[PDB]
Amino acid sequence: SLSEQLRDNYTKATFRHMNLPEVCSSLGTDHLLSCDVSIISKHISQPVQEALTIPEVFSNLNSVMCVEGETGSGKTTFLKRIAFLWASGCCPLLYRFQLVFYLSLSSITPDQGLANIICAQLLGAGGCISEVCLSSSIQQLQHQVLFLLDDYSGLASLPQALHTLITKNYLSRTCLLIAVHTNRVRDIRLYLGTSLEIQEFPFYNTVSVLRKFFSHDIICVEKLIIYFIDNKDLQGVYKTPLFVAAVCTDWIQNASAQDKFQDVTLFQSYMQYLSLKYKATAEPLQATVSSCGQLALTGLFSSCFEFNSDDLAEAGVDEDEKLTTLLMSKFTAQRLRPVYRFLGPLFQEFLAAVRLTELLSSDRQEDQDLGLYYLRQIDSPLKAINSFNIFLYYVSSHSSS
Amino acid sequence: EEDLNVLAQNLKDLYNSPAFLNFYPLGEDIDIIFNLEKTFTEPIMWKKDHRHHRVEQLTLGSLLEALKSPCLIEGESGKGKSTLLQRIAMLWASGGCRALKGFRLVFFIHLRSARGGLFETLYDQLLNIPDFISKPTFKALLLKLHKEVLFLLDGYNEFHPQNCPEIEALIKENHRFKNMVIVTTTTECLRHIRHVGALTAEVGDMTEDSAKDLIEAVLVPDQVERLWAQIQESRCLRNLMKTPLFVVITCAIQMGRQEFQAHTQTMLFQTFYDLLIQKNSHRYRGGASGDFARSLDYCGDLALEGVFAHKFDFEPEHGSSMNEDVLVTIGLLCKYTAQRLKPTYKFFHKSFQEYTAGRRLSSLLTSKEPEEVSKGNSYLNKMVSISDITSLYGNLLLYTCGSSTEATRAVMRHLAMVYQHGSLQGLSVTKRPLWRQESIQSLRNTTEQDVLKAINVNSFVECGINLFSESMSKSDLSQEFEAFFQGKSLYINSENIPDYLFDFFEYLPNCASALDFVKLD
Amino acid sequence: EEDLNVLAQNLKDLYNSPAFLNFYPLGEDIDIIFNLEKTFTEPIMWKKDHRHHRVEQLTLGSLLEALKSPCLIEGESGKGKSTLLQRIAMLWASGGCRALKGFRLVFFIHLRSARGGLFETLYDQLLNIPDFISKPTFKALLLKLHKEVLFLLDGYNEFHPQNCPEIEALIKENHRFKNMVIVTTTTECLRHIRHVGALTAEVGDMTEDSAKDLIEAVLVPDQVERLWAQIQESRCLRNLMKTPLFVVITCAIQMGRQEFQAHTQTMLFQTFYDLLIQKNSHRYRGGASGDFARSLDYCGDLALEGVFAHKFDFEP
Repeated sequence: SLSEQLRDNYTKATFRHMNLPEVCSSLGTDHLLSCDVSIISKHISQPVQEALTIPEVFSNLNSVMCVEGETGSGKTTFLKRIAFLWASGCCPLLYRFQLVFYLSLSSITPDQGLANIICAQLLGAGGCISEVCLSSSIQQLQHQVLFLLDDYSGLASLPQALHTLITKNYLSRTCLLIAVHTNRVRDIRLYLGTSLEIQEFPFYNTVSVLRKFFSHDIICVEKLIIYFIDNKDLQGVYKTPLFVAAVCTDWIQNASAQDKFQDVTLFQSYMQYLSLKYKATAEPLQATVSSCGQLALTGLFSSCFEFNSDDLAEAGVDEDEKLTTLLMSKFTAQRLRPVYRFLGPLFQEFLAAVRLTELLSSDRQEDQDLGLYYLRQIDSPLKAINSFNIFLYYVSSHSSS
Repeated sequence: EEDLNVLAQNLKDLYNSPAFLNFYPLGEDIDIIFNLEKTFTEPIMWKKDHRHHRVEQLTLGSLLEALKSPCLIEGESGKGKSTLLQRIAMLWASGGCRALKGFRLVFFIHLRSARGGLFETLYDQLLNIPDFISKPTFKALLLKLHKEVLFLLDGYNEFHPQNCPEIEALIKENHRFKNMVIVTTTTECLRHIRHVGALTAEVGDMTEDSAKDLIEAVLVPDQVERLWAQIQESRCLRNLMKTPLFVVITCAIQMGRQEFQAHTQTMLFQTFYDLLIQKNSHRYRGGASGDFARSLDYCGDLALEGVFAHKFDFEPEHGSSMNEDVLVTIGLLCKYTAQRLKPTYKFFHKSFQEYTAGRRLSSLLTSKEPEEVSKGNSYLNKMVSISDITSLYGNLLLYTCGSSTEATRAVMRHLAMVYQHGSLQGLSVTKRPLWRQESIQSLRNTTEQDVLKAINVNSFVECGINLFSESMSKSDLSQEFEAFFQGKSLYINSENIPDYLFDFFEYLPNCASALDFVKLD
Repeated sequence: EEDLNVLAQNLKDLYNSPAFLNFYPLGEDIDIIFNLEKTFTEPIMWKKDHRHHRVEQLTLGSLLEALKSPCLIEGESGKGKSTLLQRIAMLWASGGCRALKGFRLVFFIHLRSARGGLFETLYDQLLNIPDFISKPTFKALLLKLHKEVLFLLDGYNEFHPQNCPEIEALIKENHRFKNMVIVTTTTECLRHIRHVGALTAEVGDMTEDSAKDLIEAVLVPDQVERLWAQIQESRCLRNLMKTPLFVVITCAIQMGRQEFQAHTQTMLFQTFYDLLIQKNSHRYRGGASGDFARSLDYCGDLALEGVFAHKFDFEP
């Protein structure tokens, strides 16, 4: 009867809601009204194993598993996807999965188990059934229990039954999922069989979202697809499919792109969303913008892209601000000194354009001597057409003069 | 029996855990691949004796077939034989051998972190013991079964008997237990246990085909193929394949996307050295009483005083072995409290000690103290015979120049002046491509010893170009190397030419402008 | 009897332990081979008398055939006759002799480290005594059996009676026990016990053929052959073969890989001298009251005043 109560509760209809139409707030879901991504399934001893799909996750399920992506975006969309479409039952293994458990651990470290967070962020966890007797209901029907665990990266050993469940994952013969970023895959790696990577397919996903949500205006969609072969590296900038809401506000909330559709308006609007999302003062949020801007100055300085993690004199401290901001990350497996990676290698040049207007219309002590310094390191006119076309066309935004 | 059936059932099925099957093969700091399915190969072993003789080359299964409790297993430093022991318990959870199938109780503990009572320490890493299985039921059950009981005990290098005297009693006083126990440790405190136990065996080296299985197991075949081409060039590196840890580091640096072939071998010794500094930074708390760099200076002075005076065994007097046992406690060299009056202290590899004197030598050329730099020039003053530099000091100054750019210039100042040949009658050529020995070759010069002088000078130039190639100071000291090989010849066999000659004409062709000749085969 | 059957069964089968069969023949400091299967030879013995006369050259089995409790066995310095006693208890665990087979209780203790009560001191090195076998069951059992009871007592050179007065009572007052007891010690404090006990015998020298068995037992035949060629040159070294400890050191130095033939005989006396300094550095705490080198100077002055004035007995 506990399984009947929780089965009746986990089919929640208002559970569908996502801020992917944040201020646009279009009347629609994100599965029947939005497309999907795929799985880069990677083995632990470095073969890139397969690229499975979402029912292919269901075929050979993993008893404990980690995925990488973007929080707020696809990973929690994948977990709430599993629960909300688990309230549907169409796949020929569905309706026979027993107890999923959605959990985001970025808020809490509440040194207490199931009744704390099921009674806290959800309805309740039962009082006649004890919290360990609820854990006994876990550990008496283990074989079909599915977990949707999120963000060990903001978690320590402080929750008791949680962290002792994760460190003793045999003692519940269950399926465990977790959605930690690529900064802290190493703490999950002791308890992994395979790694899963979320990756956008910007061949079709961006034109599916901008198709379905913007059938109101389709001539600029013609501008988009003709722009896809005038600029054949359009896949080289569309690197996260659920942070295209800045593009969504840059069609319905900023109609200027309808007559000005090239790249710098688009990811200028993405950068403006990065100012709007996590709206704050001149903290090292802003010095993470400028300091990763001079990480981008080191990026195009000696044409180094996958970094060395030696010279953190540019940005350095409070890595939670730079990965939470998500302008960079680091390497997963062993290196001698591990290697930083970007969401987009050419997007880094737009970060250096933000660095260039920061080094163009600000304090004139030595800052514009740094922008003047690298701006004089690029002093050849035949390089100027192509390199100054792309990079200085990224500079063609930000009109401060 | 139902207690043993349920609990032993969940322990038979418990030992396929991914944490039980995977760890970090360089300690705890770096995210590194391990897999008992893949990383495990078959290492060689040796059945020991009272004479410490390598009697029978034991494999894993042959060690299982030759069971003598207490099973004493010892080996080298930094091995991590929990690969072996967790392979044993894992194949016990998977049906490995019939002799493994005959067991019922198989345990395994880190002695480096074991604490509390035996019921509690086994409860510290199982946690699945209800109140219904009591501690007299536990220990009286272990003494009750008495034959199918088996323990895997590892980590005596950091075991402390005050954490659990019951485990130390299980080691020593087996007569009050008489259960099947297996102890695995190094030679750091092997003298404390050895006389008690019956079985004694060592883990030997690693074969090049099992190393081939390990390299081909965990990496893309391009890095395996060209890294393996670096393996099948250097004979010294083929001597270095007698331990898995170098193989882990070579499968660690080249792991990535590109041929990182700048790591010739001197960066491999630097990565191994500083990587053991990383693993043993605060594992053994480094230098607990007296700091860490002092003991580093002690190890380097053992390398200089050893190698320069041609000493490679190390038996200091009793009482003065403090920093000796500090450095063995870290894991620099192997101590030996074996069948010898005063205990033996030596490095696991001779040319590795030569690397220790190399980086020690460049380190004493590094600082601004004139006494250590000019004293390093006095270490250079132990080389006046150029043939003995090729026979002994070749890998030393090779590692010294390859380790840093600063020591290279002092090697230029000293070896630019030294010209005296030295021994040639006791240093005739052992192997040569000069397989034709005519009398017309004796009619060129009747003095064969002058031809041996030409072999001494040409092999000295081989040490010079190999020195500059391993140095990788690719475009800096061009006037000095050009002023070096003037008045020097060059013998080249055209039938075997490696690519560092291409690097030689590539980087500094003015040195080839300043040569004398090439006798070309 | 079931208590004696189970406990005495596990003690009959307990005494083949590798720690019970192997030790360090030069004390505790150096990893040195011992094996009762191999290192044990047959030493010579002498049945003593009130005139201290070497009456009958007793072997081991002939000493077993001539049982007189309390069996007093004495010998030379640094011998380590736990080879002999653990050979006796080991062959009792292996079926050595019929007279050994007639026993039921065989014990052995280091008197140099024995402490606590007798039930507790025997519990200190057995640890397999449950609560069901009580201490009046223990001692009343030992006095109860009264004929098949046998003790091997060794290490009186460092015995202290305040550690256990019951063991010293087992030595002296045998009439309140009347169990078969064997005491083995040196002549350091033999005067304290000798008048009480009945049997007295000494361990004599070592024969050159048993020494040949010991050298040929534990070493490669090259070192045995050429070291034995050094033995069959010096007649003085053939006088030095009358003790096993020199034979241990000669089978220790040449043990290795090479003919270490620089150790002619003066390095042998230096190795024996400084090796006894090593073994008796803090075994007897060296010089406890007054330092060690002062007593070294005293021994050397006894040697100079003795040898230079041609004096070789020493009765101050």
